[PDB]
Amino acid sequence: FQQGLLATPVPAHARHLFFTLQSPEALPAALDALLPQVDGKQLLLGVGAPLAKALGREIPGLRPFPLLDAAVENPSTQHALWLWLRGDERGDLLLRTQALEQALAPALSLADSVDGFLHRGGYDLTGYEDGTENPTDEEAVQAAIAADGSSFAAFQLWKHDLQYFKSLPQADQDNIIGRRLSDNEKLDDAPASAHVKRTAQESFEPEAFMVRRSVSWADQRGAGLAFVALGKSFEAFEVQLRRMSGLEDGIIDGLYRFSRPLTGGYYWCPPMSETGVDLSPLL
Amino acid sequence: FQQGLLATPVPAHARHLFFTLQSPEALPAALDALLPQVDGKQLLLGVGAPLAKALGREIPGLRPFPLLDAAVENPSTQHALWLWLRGDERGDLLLRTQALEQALAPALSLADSVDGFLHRGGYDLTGYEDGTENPTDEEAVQAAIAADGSSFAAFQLWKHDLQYFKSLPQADQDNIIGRRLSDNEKLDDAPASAHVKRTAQESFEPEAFMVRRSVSWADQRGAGLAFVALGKSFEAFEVQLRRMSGLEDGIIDGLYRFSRPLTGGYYWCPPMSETGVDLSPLL
Amino acid sequence: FQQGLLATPVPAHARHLFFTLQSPEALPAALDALLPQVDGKQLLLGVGAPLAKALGREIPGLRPFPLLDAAVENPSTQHALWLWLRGDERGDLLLRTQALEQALAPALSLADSVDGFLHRGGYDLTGYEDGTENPTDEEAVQAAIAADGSSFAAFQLWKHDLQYFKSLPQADQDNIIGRRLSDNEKLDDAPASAHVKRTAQESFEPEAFMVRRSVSWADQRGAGLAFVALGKSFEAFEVQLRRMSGLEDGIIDGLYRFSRPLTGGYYWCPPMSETGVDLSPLL
Amino acid sequence: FQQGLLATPVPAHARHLFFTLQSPEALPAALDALLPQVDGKQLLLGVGAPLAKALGREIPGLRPFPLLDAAVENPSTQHALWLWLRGDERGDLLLRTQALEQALAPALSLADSVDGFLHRGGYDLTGYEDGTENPTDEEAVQAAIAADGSSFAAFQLWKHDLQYFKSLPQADQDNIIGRRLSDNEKLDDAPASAHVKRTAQESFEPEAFMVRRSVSWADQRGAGLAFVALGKSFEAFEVQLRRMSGLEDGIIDGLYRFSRPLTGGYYWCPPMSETGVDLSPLL
Ligand code: HEM
Ligand code: HEM
Ligand code: HEM
Ligand code: HEM
Repeated sequence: FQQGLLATPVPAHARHLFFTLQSPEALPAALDALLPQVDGKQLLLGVGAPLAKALGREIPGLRPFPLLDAAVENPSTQHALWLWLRGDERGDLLLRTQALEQALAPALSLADSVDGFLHRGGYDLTGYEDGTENPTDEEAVQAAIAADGSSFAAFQLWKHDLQYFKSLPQADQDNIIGRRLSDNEKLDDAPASAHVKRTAQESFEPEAFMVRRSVSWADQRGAGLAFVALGKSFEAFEVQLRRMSGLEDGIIDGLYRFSRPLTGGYYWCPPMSETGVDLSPLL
Repeated sequence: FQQGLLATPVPAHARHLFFTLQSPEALPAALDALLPQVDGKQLLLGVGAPLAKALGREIPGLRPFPLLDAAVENPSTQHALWLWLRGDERGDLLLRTQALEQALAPALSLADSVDGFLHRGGYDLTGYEDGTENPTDEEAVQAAIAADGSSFAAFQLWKHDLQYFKSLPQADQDNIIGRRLSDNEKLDDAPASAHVKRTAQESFEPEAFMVRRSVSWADQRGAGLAFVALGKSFEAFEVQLRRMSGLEDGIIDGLYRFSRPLTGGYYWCPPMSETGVDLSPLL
Repeated sequence: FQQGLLATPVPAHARHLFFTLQSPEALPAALDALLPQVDGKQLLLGVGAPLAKALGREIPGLRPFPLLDAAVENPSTQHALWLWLRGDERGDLLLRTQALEQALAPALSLADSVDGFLHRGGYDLTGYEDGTENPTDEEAVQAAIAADGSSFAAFQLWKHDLQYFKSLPQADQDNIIGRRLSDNEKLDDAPASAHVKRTAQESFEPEAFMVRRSVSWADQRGAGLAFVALGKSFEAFEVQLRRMSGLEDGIIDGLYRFSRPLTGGYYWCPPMSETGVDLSPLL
Repeated sequence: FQQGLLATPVPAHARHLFFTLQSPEALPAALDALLPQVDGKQLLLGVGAPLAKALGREIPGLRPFPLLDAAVENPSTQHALWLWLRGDERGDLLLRTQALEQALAPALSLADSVDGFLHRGGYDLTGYEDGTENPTDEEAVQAAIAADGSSFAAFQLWKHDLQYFKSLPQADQDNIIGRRLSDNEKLDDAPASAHVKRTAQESFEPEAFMVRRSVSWADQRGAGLAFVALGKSFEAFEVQLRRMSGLEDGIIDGLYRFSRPLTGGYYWCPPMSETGVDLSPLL
């Protein structure tokens, strides 16, 4: 089985941590201290491509975050290790992060972190509902979980310009998203650049279905959406990001008019075994 | 012809600005206010790959910062426009940044900025001399300036861990860089991982000579080196970075033990016409 | 008559906003848009001493945060207006801050804000339960609410050093607080510097009882406690603060070993009428 | 005998450090590492009132930064120790800051830091010349240095609103400062609220002369003026600050329209001996 990547009572808070491998000499000491804490429910783990190449192994399906030569900027800030903390107590995530940061401190240094929260029941700070057309029970498992229970997650930290977006007329805001804010109805007559029209999961030659487990965030860098896209492989995420960037037809997604990603990373989520997390292909 | 990006009377302070193209409709209005201010001496301009693709043009040799599938992390955060301010008055550069930011307001939003300074007469906060094996005048013009007067500049914001690096014995510090700090003399018996052994400009299939116009920086993100590599094209910088990343010999550069890059970008510096900067291949 | 300063089921999140009066000419336009939003439950209001001086009025019992010439540092950063936002959704409070800053735009500018949350059910990030010896029910109206529904609130933003505190032995942590962490029982044999020994509400003349409604916080300034002390006037808070600073017996509270306040302010919470909040003593 | 607080060629860069006394037991070991480095030229020393109270000593003339019950906000953020770094190399001050906090670490913790610079030859970021009517030559020693080598310095970190100030008509800007920007001539017909009208050194009951050694600053907190007022006592600064706040006549200084202080502190600068700094009244 995988990790608790699909539990439908999604916690009110999240904490994403990203680590750089600085000293591979003390890496075994850090992993022996880390793996017994990964239960897949409150602490989830993803392995990056630099961590695979550092250990000489190559996990099937894993590769760095792609480089898209487009008119919009999708930065590739690939890290070695990704920790995903989920809980209802915002203080509990903070206290463990200080424990985890000290736990891996010889081998891994903290490169970036995001204090996430679930706005209302699941919304982006812009007011639009996030997760409407997300698949549900078992439809998630076909889309997000691989044959062996591993999953492949794409991470992007999007920074919103909430002041500029909320200053536009509602009719123009709706043409940017592709759905009406008042009742969450798809705008059939929206421009081709509308977000829902760009990412229509049924509008690809494989039904590029993914599971989105994003949360909202806010700190000194501003505020936006911590986008997390799970897939049985990275192709569902990548073909959509290429269409959003105008690399398929020349039409760029409307989200880039008010929001831009600061971070980009691909991570392999190993399966959950009976002794713990299954990092056997990597050790 | 060329810009004054090589004048060895180097100013004491620098400011690097990076912009994202958010509304291409107002782009001509922004270019009209910017180009008359770019004299190549106190204000330099660099065009990014997304800016060319946004205009449907194709500059030969221009492409985004590469994506290296290596054991160390070299991020690619390519932006549309790069502005390089150089001056002796740190406050003057600050006031000009707010002026530039308002003049490009609707079309380009400020994505990243770096407050740089020339440490001592040219050293890295670690104390080592920076620019020792840099080519000099006339010897530079063939190595750093392209055939048509334009240059291809690579930018990386490196973040030092001065506390850890300066906590190591003086012998280990010298083996990481490859030179003795006391007199800046190459250690021929250093390990193959030494930075100077990795970056020996004569040990490539062309003598990959570049011009390094780097400055030190310090703000809330920490402190380090704002690396700037000029070249007649990007091959010199790329073959160097691949060897440092262990993509050529499997030996990783020792810089990654204490320093890591946060950003990465390729930029095309257009030649100076006599109207000003020559953006003819872009119109 | 009072605001909802005493409701026991404390919401999971809070936001404290502090404003400086920049343009008193636009104050009438700002107050008419702000006062109908103060219900005392989800938005609470406190008036600072500078706001009284700006209107030439004199509120009985109101004054700036005191100046303690002590061996410890208690800052006095008194502001004009204090807005206290309470809610269960961390995202809603953030969006209302952007709404509140604009409605008060020309007259009042944001001087400081705090993103607060109730750790567990009411605990300090150090793990100790906060609010054990708070008064119960009507005893809080006797101690925190003045004659006319109004209250006098003291605000301090304390910054913890959780790394240092958690490294001490458990008995040293217990001797600093004055309670044992394992069962939350008072250490009668604790040193005179233990926090509970310093602020024992019955050990003063007269009995300095207050109601504390503090929440935990964490951002780029660190993490700590947003201390809020409610009293029928400021004498209870001040006499306790003076004993903690050693101005009564020479013994400094043990909290200053790992925590220090960053801000300090006295505010007058006006009574709640059936038309709204009563600013008649201020017009 | 005095420190170099009056040298006319003021260095291009400054760095102000402020420390909180956390463990007074390790204070001797910290002072033993600090006093041999205080030469009064590149590293200057100011002692705060809390440091005197912690040692049970009492310096004549020293007291905490006052608390002014006015309509404007002047914070009192007194600290135990003030270190003033001056130099022409911005990077040298950065490295000494890490070295200093390392040496004073167990006893004193860093409470605040400012990265200052001298804009032009002595201007405020608004463009007005700063330091015109500072006394010169022999007149500074009678105004800034007491009967012994000691001076008494007041520090305030003012945060400017450069965007708002430069949007005002030039005559409104001139009426706020009280001097014309075109030639730096006093406007005798300016309103009584003009800054130069409030602080006219010869319009007090003694000719309240002080020596101002302020620099400009700019970081994440914004930008403004790091105000440093030197006097043989705090009486010159205090009576002026009280007039600017409208506590003497009711007229508030025009600086508060666009600028506000973030910090406030009084510091005693000990006399300089030929063995070091003389802290004998402190032992
Ligand atoms: C700031 C960034 C983003 C925001 C605010 C955002 C928000 C939304 C919203 C409001 C919807 C409509 C409601 C729903 O169907 O869930 C939606 C749909 C969707 N989004 Fe985005 N999203 C963002 C980034 C992305 C990215 C980077 C991708 C993929 C690379 C993506 C993929 C999708 C998909 C597949 C749908 C399904 C809609 C459908 O098929 O009907 N989103 N998003
Ligand atoms: C933390 C980042 C860096 C530090 C601290 C650093 C510092 C140094 C130092 C001290 C030297 C020896 C003296 C000198 O040439 O100035 C050197 C050599 C050199 N470095 Fe770097 N550098 C950094 C990044 C880079 C990168 C990323 C590249 C190329 C991709 C580069 C290219 C070179 C070259 C071409 C030399 C020539 C040395 C020779 O040919 O003997 N530098 N570096
Ligand atoms: C970082 C700052 C502070 C922390 C972490 C803290 C924490 C605590 C804790 C854990 C207790 C024991 C449990 C309880 O009675 O709630 C306590 C007691 C108390 N504290 Fe604090 N406190 C802080 C600041 C203050 C300040 C500044 C004051 C007053 C000026 C204060 C007033 C009190 C009072 C009145 C009690 C009553 C305890 C008794 O009567 O037994 N607290 N505090
Ligand atoms: C953001 C804060 C401040 C700014 C931008 C500022 C700027 C100026 C300027 C441009 C002048 C005219 C030329 C000069 O004397 O330098 C001046 C005059 C003066 N300033 Fe300020 N000042 C500030 C704060 C203060 C404060 C708080 C005090 C005293 C408590 C003070 C003391 C004085 C005095 C005594 C003069 C007399 C000059 C004369 O009589 O010719 N300054 N100020």
